[PDB]
Amino acid sequence: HMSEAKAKAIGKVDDLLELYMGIRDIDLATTMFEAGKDKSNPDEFAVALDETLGDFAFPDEFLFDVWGAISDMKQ
Amino acid sequence: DLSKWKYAELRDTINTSCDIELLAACREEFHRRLKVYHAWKSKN
Repeated sequence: HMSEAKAKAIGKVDDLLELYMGIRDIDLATTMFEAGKDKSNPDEFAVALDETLGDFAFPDEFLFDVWGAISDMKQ
Repeated sequence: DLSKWKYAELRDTINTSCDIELLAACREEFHRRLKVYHAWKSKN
């Protein structure tokens, strides 16, 4: 089931959102997730984020763990 | 060097510390985060 994978991925991301802001909404987690399933390295992903969510100034350890959550969809 | 702070660390600090500068710097950092959130959330 390749949709349970997308859902787990997003779920693992807004989990990281609650660790960074205490907040948790699926629209944001999905916004980010769908900025990575096309890129190949966390720098290509970092650029996609900066367009929509540039003003967030996301810490590098955070956007890694998110990229880590997206690359898990490979297996 | 405050951007790299974890939320619960900003939270435990604001709720326990005494440092006048630090306390104020954690508030405005904790605020800045939920600020940009409220901004992006408005459009989406």
